[PDB]
Amino acid sequence: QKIAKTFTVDVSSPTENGVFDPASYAKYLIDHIKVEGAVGNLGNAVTVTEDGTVVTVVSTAKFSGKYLKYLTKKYLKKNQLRDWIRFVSTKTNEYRLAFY
Amino acid sequence: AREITDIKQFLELTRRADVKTATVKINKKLNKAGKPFRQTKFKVRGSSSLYTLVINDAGKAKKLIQSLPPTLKVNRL
Amino acid sequence: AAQKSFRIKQKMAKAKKQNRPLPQWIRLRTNNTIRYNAKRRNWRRTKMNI
Amino acid sequence: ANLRTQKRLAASVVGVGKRKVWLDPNETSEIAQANSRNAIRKLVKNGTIVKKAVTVHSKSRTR
RNA sequence: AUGGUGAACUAUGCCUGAAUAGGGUGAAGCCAGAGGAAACUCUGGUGGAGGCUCGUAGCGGUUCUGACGUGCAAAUCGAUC
RNA sequence: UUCAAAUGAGAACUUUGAAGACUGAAGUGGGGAAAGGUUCCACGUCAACAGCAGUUGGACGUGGGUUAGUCGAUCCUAAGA
RNA sequence: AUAUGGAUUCUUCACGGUAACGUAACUGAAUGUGGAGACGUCGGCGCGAGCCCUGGGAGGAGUUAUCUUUUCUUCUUAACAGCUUAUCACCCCGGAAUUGGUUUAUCCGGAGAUGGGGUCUUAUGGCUGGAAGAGGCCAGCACCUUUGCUGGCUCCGGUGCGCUUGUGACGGCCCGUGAAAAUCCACAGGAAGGAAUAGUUUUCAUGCCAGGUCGUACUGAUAACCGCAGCAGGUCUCCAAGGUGAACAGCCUCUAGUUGAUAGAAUAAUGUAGAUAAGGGAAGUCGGCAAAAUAGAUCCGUAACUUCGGGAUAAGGAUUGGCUCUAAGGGUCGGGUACGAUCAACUUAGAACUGGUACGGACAAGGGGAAUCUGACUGUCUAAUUAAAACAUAGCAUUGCGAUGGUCAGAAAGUGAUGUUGACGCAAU
Ligand SMILES: [Mg+2]
Repeated sequence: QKIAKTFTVDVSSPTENGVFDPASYAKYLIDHIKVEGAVGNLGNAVTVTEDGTVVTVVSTAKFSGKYLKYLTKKYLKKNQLRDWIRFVSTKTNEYRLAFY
Repeated sequence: AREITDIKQFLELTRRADVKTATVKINKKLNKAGKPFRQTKFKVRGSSSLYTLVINDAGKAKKLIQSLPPTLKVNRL
Repeated sequence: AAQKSFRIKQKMAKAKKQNRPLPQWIRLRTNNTIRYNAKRRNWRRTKMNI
Repeated sequence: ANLRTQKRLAASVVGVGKRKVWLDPNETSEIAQANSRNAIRKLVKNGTIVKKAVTVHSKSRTR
């Protein structure tokens, strides 16, 4: 009914090399997460908290990891970080960014 | 390829003088969404059939490990 | 055919043994005239009719 | 070189058709030595024989 | 003329198998309704019959008297059927 | 059909990659029956054959390969002999 | 071959249920009876399986100037075993008209309906064992390396005139009524053998040993078969994705497989194949041969004649896109002994608006009418020049024959076909 799921993104690795901005990544998610098909309709249903090494999303509305991958891959292409960063899931809802 | 429910018959069957090997298998199952448990299967190799006794209680399962005769070749995996 | 009688496969083994050229040293024999194998058979040229 | 046998085994090893198997052109010499299925399995693991991406048939216009 | 060999093609019988979209039409049987001097007649459903029909696969082979006609082929190829 | 690389004395035709296409599931796909008989696979190899070519091949030389109480036959009978 | 456990007996060879019947077994010789083996085709209807479609979630890949909670892809569960699961069928109670029950399809009930309660077939389905340890999809860490190792996830649903296939209960059809045996089981019958300090059952369970011989590779066909060949021919069969669409049509795509047929340069005549033409519209020609036109679907309308079934899609008209809407057509849960909620199919009809009057927009797809000759029709034949007015056919009619027979076969026979036949037949026209 009102159960909340927590999605964590480990952005620790690419932030030291200077090619990634963790603060902007949380900002990007806020504006573009669609909740019943609307941007900005995140009326406390979802919440993106960023602390410099990990970005967490807590949602009671519809949300899935395959959506979060879609938005993250949207951002890296937008900023030309593709073929340099991969969105990878280490385990369930424990996604991580790989630089290699 | 058979199931037996009573622990009494397993201890009788494991000394059937045609039994040479038996296996202990560990399975992580989910009864309720609140908590997982450990489900262990005790199998015994008979000349014509494989009897699998399924035990769900972890405490009762441990009591059955040392209950087997020492002459039995027990496989744990 | 795949399923076959023992007569057929036995007679094919005979025809498989016989399928290779002349031994080389035979033409080195004294008073030899056989220059090659005139009974060589291939599966694409002539059929065994067995 | 002649790598038809190597491509034939790779299709059977990876479980796809020959039209999908990709043989590395710059690593031709190594592939020519892969005469068994065990060798092809070694070459698939280390990226010398990548399987492929599948050709898509989208149902977005049908939906 | 004598003696043999052929039904691996083809003809017919018998035995045992196997194959044959999607449409049109809408027979008996059945249900309800309507008009009714009765008698009886009419209407709408249902149903899914026929060596029926349009038309695939299949089986065939009408016309172009088309292609080819020292061919792909000692009978094939395309269209139409 | 095209571009490039590899091999070779030699590449329109072999291999690999890339691109462009086709068969379009009653297929140019995957299995069999009859028939064939080793055509299967590897290695070497191009005098002859693949009506151009050839380094390639169902070619040539040399070898390897078919594992059943349960799949068949083996048993019954049919029309028949 | 064989022992133990189990089962049974002093009421010698089992009990329980009113019953249909049940169980772990639960003596049964000769002989006899019954069943399975064991059977057509079509039509529609119910159920199952695989596939197809689709939602959430956990992974991977693609696009990302813009948009896309997005496109593609993995999420599987065998033979065998236990428990349960069934339309049909049957048993007990009870006694029916104000007849009722009921199928898509109209059959059943005083020879026992409706109803209430039970028994059974286990096709099939579900759960569990097999079995996640397998397979699938990913992540991380080393390496000449024979190479690896370690982790996770592999979950939960929905829908249907869908496709293919299996199965069930029915119906239609027949002057057609749609094999045989080996083998397997059951029943009736009472031979014989048996119990007490002890007997009996190997249709219960478990335990032991063996299973010979020949085949097995490959192609199965515009290159492995047959056609003088690596031949545009011929050759029996199984599985069958998405879209458009009535459609295993035609066209495009996915899986899989090919990219094979001597090439290069120019674009003369004449060819083969494909096409278009002003005005006329068969004047061409033996002859409209060839080509053109018509063509899907919805609505309207449809003559002569007729064996009343047809003719008929007769002839002849209109419409057809896109977009925004409107209306109708269902399931399951909710009441002291009218309606509301939720969920899910494409089906039809109607209305505005919109466009270079277009819209079965490619593909796909009847030209029609009035007559005469002839064959009634469907069907069959001259493989390779004739598909027809020929042959067949039903129907009609005739002829022979009652078995020491008719018709016919055979060198002959203690020989045969019809004949497993019998005039409602067989034979010949
Ligand atoms: Mg009156």
